[PDB]
Amino acid sequence: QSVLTQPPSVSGDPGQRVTISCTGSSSNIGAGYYVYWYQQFPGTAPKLLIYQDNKRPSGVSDRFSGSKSGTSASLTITGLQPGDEADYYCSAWDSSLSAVMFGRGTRLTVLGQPKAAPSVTLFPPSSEELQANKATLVCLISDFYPGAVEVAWKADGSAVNAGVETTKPSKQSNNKYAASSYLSLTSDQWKSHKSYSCQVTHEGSTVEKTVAPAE
Amino acid sequence: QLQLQESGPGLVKPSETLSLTCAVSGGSISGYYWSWIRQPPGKGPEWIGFIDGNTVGTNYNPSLKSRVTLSKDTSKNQFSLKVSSVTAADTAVYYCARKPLRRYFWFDVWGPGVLVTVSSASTKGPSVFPLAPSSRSTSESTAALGCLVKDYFPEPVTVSWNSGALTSGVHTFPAVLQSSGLYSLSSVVTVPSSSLGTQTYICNVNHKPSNTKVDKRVEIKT
Amino acid sequence: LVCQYTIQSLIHLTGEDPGFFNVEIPEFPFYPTCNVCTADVNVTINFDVGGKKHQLDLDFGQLTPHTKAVYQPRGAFGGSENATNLFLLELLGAGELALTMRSKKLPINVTTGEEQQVSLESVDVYFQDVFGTMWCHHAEMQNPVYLIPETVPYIKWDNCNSTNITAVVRAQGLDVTLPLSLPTSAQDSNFSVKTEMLGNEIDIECIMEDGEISQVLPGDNKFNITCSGYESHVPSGGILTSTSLRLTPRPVSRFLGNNSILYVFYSGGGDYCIQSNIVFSDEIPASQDMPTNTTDITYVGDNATYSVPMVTSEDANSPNVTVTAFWAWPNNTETDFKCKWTLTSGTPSGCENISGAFASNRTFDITVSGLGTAPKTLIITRTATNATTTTHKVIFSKAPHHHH
Ligand SMILES: *[C@@H]1O[C@H](CO)[C@@H](O)[C@H](O)[C@H]1NC(C)=O
Ligand SMILES: *[C@@H]1O[C@H](CO)[C@@H](O)[C@H](O)[C@H]1NC(C)=O
Ligand SMILES: *[C@@H]1O[C@H](CO)[C@@H](O)[C@H](O)[C@H]1NC(C)=O
Ligand SMILES: *[C@@H]1O[C@H](CO)[C@@H](O)[C@H](O)[C@H]1NC(C)=O
Ligand SMILES: *[C@@H]1O[C@H](CO)[C@@H](O)[C@H](O)[C@H]1NC(C)=O
Ligand SMILES: *[C@@H]1O[C@H](CO)[C@@H](O)[C@H](O)[C@H]1NC(C)=O
Ligand SMILES: *[C@@H]1O[C@H](CO)[C@@H](O)[C@H](O)[C@H]1NC(C)=O
Ligand SMILES: *[C@@H]1O[C@H](CO)[C@@H](O)[C@H](O)[C@H]1NC(C)=O
Ligand SMILES: [Zn+2]
Repeated sequence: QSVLTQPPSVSGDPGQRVTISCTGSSSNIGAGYYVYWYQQFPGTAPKLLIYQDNKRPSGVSDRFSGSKSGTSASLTITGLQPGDEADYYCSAWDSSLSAVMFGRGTRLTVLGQPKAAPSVTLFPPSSEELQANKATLVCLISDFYPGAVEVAWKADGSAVNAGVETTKPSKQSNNKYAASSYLSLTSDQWKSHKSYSCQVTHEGSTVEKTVAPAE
Repeated sequence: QLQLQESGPGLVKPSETLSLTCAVSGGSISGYYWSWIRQPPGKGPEWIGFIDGNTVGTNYNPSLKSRVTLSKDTSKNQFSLKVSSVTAADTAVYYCARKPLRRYFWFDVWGPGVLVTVSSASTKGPSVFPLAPSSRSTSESTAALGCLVKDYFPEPVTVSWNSGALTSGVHTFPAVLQSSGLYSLSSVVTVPSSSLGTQTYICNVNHKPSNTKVDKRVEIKT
Repeated sequence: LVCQYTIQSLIHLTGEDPGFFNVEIPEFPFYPTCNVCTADVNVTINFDVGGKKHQLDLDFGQLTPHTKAVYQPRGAFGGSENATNLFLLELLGAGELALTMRSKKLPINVTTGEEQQVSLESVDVYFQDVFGTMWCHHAEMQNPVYLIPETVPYIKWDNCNSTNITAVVRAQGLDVTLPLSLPTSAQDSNFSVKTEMLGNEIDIECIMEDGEISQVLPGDNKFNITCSGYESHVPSGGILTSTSLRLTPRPVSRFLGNNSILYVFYSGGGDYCIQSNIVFSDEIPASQDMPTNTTDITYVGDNATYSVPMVTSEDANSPNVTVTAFWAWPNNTETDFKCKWTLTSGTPSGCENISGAFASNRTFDITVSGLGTAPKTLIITRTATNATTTTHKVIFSKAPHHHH
């Protein structure tokens, strides 16, 4: 899997312009073969952004443009908007490999977007799961612009480190991130303790939600 | 409005033969060229090869020429793919895409893509459970109900709510990779409590690799 | 203009550009039975860069048809990063030559760098022979090209069937014969074939003018083929015979390079493809000498006389008329090519024991008196403005007596 050299990520102020560089060799891009750019939002097929070095498909915005001079290409985004946060891949054919090459990829991040506190919802184990002698608590965190969150689980105010499974943050459609946490126990563990809590720490501040088997 | 739809198994054992099919609607196979691109999670796309829409002509990535075969059916308006001796390096999302021009190599229209996982582990149907709101107790103004999809090994899982009717307030979260090697997912939709006791709420979970498809009713426990 | 006789031609592109541009010049005189005749050939290609003129001047030097058939320009003055390597002057035989330019690459030296765009307007070919007459050909492009600089990827259809048989192409004309691997019976017919020649950054596509025959004849059923590119005057076609398929695509160009592949796609959902390697022969397919008619004039006395009629019936009462004559198999270029006449020109200086004058109706009468006892051949060439050039092989043979 030979790759074209791309920066892993680039940052940019809103409304400004940023540059993404795709670097190849004399075999692929230095030979004059065409360069192609694809935009990929998470969980979706890549979308053809720039074709034929600098041409623009019907629909792509004029803020996108391309360049190829030298042994490296470049994609330019002007009037940077929050919705442009995505994965950008370059593509070029290699004569020494007889195949189409793709780049490492670049993550576009918009600087200075407004922050957002996380919304936390904690669910007790369902009755159905309880009758199967199992109990899992579901902590769901959403709508927090700073991606990183710390999740802690408490049982009667005691830190539990058993059966804790939490996701990494994932971009939503609002550019805010989402995550979820799970605590897996048995029916006895659920009934033994008086209450269980989910603690979500975000930008210094923390939010706590609790449930009790008595309810 | 030409659209491409990939189909095929989501789990394949090592050394077996992966096989997919791409269905093209709104357009014709003839007059264009058709290619397959795969993308493992966390990495970039990798080109496999393309097939002429009017001839038998095939071109393959030399790194995969030994194990990959491309075929087309002009009738049924579809073209297929086959990969032999699949390994853990072959697990990826597989995209079928149109190559409009033969001289140049770009792909304007892609399909949504289908994930195929290669592992000796077993697929596992999920246990779906209703997430009922303790918030429904205490009469808070808006309530959150959801469905818990737990303990499935192959990644691809799809959840909807009342099918097409409910599309507002529904947030489906990415799944977890539990240390056991099985995956757990949740999907919650926030709803006003005024219409909670009158409108019926059911989630539709689809796990194609394990053939399960369950519609679970969510209600308030008392 | 330095030219004393020019004729023009129109060149239009059929299909998409295959990656090279081809133009054929048939009328330049290649004198027969002359192993020592040479020619000075320059080429000027006229472009438009931004609606502003730009000329590229190329010299191929001296042509030696008896020894060399493929030529590259010695120098380029319009200029390019490398203009000489993108041009080829090839002799096709029978006095015909073809000039080839690689499109998809810039041969022009001056670029703002804002005008990657460039269009070919016309081509001027200059041809000076042993007699010193300047022949010219003007090739106007029916539609301006607007060529785009690119590097097309070279792909290989690595699923076709390799054939031991090899396709040879001579004087730009490919010829190959393949057997038939077709399951359907001849009566079924509905047989279609498509050919593709790939290699060295240029692709050629050929197809049926009339589409599938749909009728197979045990006897050969012929079919015309059109190939993407500037089509040659030589008709290009093929034939499938019930039992084999033979193909002759005409625009095949040396710029494909060695080891290039010819792919043959055929059908009649069952489809098939046969690939075959192509090689460019370096030998001329036939004599480069222009076609010459032979006439027998008998003389019972040392004086002898031949009449050169008006040339090819065209341009009667022409402004320019040129008649040339020389002896068969000359050995010295500095003395054997002095016998040249024009309407204004008088008796040539170095012409020995040959005399000529333009009688009314331009019947040029040549008195070849001076020879005896030896059957000798005089090569007479006559031309006029907008009048194709003819060359006569006149054999003078002694006759014993008058009135036979
Ligand atoms: C006629 O001959 C002269 C040279 O003597 C040449 O310049 C001219 O182009 C020729 N064509 C005409 C005008 O007939
Ligand atoms: C070709 O160009 C060279 C250089 O200008 C010149 O010396 C030569 O006489 C030209 N020959 C022709 C064919 O006009
Ligand atoms: C390019 O050639 C022209 C003459 O055809 C000359 O006037 C000009 O200075 C040259 N420029 C370059 C690129 O050297
Ligand atoms: C092929 O072209 C010739 C003219 O060159 C034409 O007379 C003939 O009808 C065409 N068709 C075939 C297949 O012979
Ligand atoms: C020749 O090529 C065609 C198309 O690739 C294929 O169907 C056929 O099997 C090959 N030769 C034979 C065995 O007929
Ligand atoms: C010259 O010979 C060719 C041979 O094909 C013939 O077609 C042509 O009519 C002849 N012309 C003269 C000048 O006799
Ligand atoms: C005029 O044509 C006749 C017939 O070809 C020819 O014999 C004669 O020599 C020509 N010129 C004249 C008027 O002498
Ligand atoms: C010769 O043909 C060309 C065609 O463009 C024309 O311009 C020219 O005037 C003609 N000259 C004669 C002598 O008929
Ligand atoms: Zn007699």
